[PDB]
Amino acid sequence: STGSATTTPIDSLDDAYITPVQIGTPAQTLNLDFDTGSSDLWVFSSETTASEVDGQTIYTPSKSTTAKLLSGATWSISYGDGSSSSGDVYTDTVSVGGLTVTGQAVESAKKVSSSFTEDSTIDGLLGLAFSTLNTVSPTQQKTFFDNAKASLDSPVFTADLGYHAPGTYNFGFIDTTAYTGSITYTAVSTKQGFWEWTSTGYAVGSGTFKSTSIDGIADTGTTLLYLPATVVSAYWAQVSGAKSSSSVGGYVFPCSATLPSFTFGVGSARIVIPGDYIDFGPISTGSSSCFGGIQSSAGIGINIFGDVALKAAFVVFNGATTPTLGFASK
Repeated sequence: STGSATTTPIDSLDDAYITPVQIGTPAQTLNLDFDTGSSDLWVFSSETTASEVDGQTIYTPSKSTTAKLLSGATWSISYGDGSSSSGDVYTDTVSVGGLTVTGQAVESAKKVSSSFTEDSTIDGLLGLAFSTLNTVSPTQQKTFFDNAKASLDSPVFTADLGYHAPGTYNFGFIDTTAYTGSITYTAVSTKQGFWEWTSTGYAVGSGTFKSTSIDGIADTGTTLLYLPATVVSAYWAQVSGAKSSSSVGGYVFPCSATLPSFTFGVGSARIVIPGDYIDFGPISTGSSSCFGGIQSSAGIGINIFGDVALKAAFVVFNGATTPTLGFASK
């Protein structure tokens, strides 16, 4: 089997992407944030504290003839950005772009933190990291991909995120029309439960490539590109007037600037992030100070190849017995 679904930016900055997901019988369609950095499929629901729901579409398990309470199971997750959610668990039928999993754990939120409430466009998350990170207790549950894998034509999914435009998540096949050149594959460590890999280096604008190993995670659920302070300083040094602002929470730059590109290495291959992908707009409405899309990972504890990086590539998440990651230009 295969599946193919369009993923759409939630706003004009590509702060996140939503993908429609069918849950239950009859189908209840929710727009979920596909997140290769976590491993829980959780949704706003009829059980979510009413004051914490503000415009989201909810899953109502009592209206699904295939929903079953997973007795005794609870979940609770906290994300790198400080947001969180928790609740109980149902199993139900879940379909993405024509690909159906029966008995998928659907984690129903009883509580969500303010950042979730305040984002009306995201109805929940669909985790695509390794199932070892799933938070369901006392019996850990499998991700949608893990459940689907054996049925897929090939045990893979691909992320093709757009810049200020829709893109695609495919399951079970590689669309050879969706990229240019070849896909370069690179080793993955699953030791921390992430799609963790090592970039071979970087360049800033038309500058020379610096060969250096940068371990980090391919994370569709993180907006920005978080890299070591040395790398980030080298980038922003090429933007007149750019500076790190403790008050704002990272590098800012004059909105009048033209940003240089940023290149990262995948083996001997190179992925070029155009300068415009690195612009996240005014820090507050009407400001001429703009927020940068490349930020330091110092104090995160890990480097994160988030959407800023991934949307410059066609990315293969290869869930073979030994997982690997592939990157192609597009």
